[PDB]
Amino acid sequence: IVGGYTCGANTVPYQVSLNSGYHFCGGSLINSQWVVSAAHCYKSGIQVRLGEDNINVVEGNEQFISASKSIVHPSYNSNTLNNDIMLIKLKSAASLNSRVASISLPTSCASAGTQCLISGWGNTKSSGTSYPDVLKCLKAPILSDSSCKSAYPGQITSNMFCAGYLEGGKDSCQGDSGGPVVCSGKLQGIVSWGSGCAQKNKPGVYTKVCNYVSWIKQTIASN
Ligand SMILES: N=C(N)Nc1ccc(O)c(/C=N/CC/N=C/c2cc(NC(=N)N)ccc2O)c1
Ligand SMILES: [Ca+2]
Ligand SMILES: [Cu+2]
Repeated sequence: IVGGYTCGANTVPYQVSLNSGYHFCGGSLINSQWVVSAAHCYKSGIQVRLGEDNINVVEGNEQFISASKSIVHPSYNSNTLNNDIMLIKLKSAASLNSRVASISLPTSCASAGTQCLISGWGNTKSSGTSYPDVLKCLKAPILSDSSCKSAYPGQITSNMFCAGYLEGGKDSCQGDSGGPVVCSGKLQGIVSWGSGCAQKNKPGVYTKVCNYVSWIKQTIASN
């Protein structure tokens, strides 16, 4: 997260860190046994880490649970990143409490202008590199589809939306990948892609979660 702020320990209870010996992606807990992330975050041997703030220090509220199965969206295209969403099932159900909680799925899509909360342990520099140990937060508005498409001609599909600032300076970045974009207590987006970080006229692009609720629910009900 570039140009954001320190969230505060466990203030984003649904935020998870996907670990394969090191943090490599964010994720969102949607129930005691499932996590939603980006398909481009796929890899084997994933351990889901819940209740995390400083990912390099055991602070007392963590729950480390290995993933038993990963399900990449049936239509995920790694070249265009269309349908950049993946479900991860935990080998054991997480113990839900005030610091480890699930985030609700949307009942309807959000609109341009809606203020949302984006979070993650990704790079904090627009130029250069610096990874934080504690969770970072950024409040940002969803941008109109027209402005998004104008920012990225020929690349924005109906399963994507832009959020952030066209002026730059505040955006998601490498490491935040797969993380949440929550608006009014609902998971509306997943950190998917962009061009560089916090660059002018290059806002972050996110997977439009509302288009996948049917698939998520049906998949969870049978796995
Ligand atoms: N675990 C692997 N080895 N795979 C892996 C997993 C996740 C990964 O992301 C990558 C690799 N990522 C390359 C860089 N992605 C930047 C990026 C930018 C933004 N936003 C922006 N405002 N530009 C959002 C998301 C992003 O990923 C490789
Ligand atoms: Ca920790
Ligand atoms: Cu990436």
